[PDB]
Amino acid sequence: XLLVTVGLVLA
Amino acid sequence: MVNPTVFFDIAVDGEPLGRVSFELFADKVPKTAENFRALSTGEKGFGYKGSCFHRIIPGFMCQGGDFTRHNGTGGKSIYGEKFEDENFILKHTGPGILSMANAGPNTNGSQFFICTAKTEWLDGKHVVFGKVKEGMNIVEAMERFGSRNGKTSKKITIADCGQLE
Repeated sequence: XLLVTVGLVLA
Repeated sequence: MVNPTVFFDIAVDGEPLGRVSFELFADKVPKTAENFRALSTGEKGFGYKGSCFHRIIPGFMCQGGDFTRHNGTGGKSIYGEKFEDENFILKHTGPGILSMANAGPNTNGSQFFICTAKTEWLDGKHVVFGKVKEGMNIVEAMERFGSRNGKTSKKITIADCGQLE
């Protein structure tokens, strides 16, 4: 997808 | 009081591209703005200088700030490892917005992203704390090296950074 994470980047 | 202005000088595979300056909203999110300001001057002994933009997705954003693991999983704040979500008063309204990356509620470190489009789905989950003041053309040029999955085709680094005002 379109997320902005730190560690487990999701779709 | 005046909001601080910080700058990053961007390089592509060691070749200087240009300067992007940001205004930080210290009047609305003082704690989050201060963290970014101190990380840009390197005054605590660590910071953004020499780090890279590890994930760039055209039409979405450019993400950076991992000065520790240097791989997208690290970084830390000037307050320790992580800090709380200060407030969500500001929204991801359009290109140029500066916001914090995280791993859920109250997990702010040093990673941040520059929006290249309005991203309303992030509102209330990511703390917005500044905006590109000058050099949005450099951000657009950066976007050119990203991809749908985020991997960049050239190494984009923060060659230098500091505070202007």
